[PDB]
Amino acid sequence: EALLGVYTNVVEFVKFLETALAAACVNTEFKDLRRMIDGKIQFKISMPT
Amino acid sequence: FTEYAGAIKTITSALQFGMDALERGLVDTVLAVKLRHAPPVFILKTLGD
Repeated sequence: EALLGVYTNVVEFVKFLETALAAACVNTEFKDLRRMIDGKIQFKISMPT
Repeated sequence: FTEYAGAIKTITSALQFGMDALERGLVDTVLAVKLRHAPPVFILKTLGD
């Protein structure tokens, strides 16, 4: 006797580019995290008087 | 050539620091002149009547 089960779908959430959280983060996609150790950003501020 | 043109950019940014920190001296003293001839309201208001 062959039977058949009843399974529901996984509740889907669309990826956050439709959310307005993208304003809080500019998003550059990155190709190898196991290859970067410590990225950095350098500022140079000239200051008038 | 990338050191000659890497230090001429220092002195122009020390010349642009020259003039555009003197232009405060207009805006400093002219604001300072108007405050030297500045009676407050509770003095001038009854005299203006």
